[PDB]
Amino acid sequence: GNNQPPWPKMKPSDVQKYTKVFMEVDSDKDGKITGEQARNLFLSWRLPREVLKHVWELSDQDNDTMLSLREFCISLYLMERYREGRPLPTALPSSIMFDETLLS
Ligand SMILES: [Ca+2]
Repeated sequence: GNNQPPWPKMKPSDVQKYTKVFMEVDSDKDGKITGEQARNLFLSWRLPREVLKHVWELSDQDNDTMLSLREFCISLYLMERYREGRPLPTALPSSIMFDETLLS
């Protein structure tokens, strides 16, 4: 059901490590990155198109074409976890998104 295996959530240190990268990917300096920006970033990690869309699905909550700062941190989190061998959720855990690190 809504119970899913929990994850060690993003730390301020994780969010910060992602945020620096965000500045590098956000070429429009809008506070969001574009689909192209995001894909190219993830493609540099040699991620599959399947993972690419899946990470997007988990990250882009507000269903907009762009990955926002929070979402981006989520994306990279999922991506790092993916490379660690941990499978990508069918639904991004609420404890990850509603975590204080993404709130602050
Ligand atoms: Ca978004």
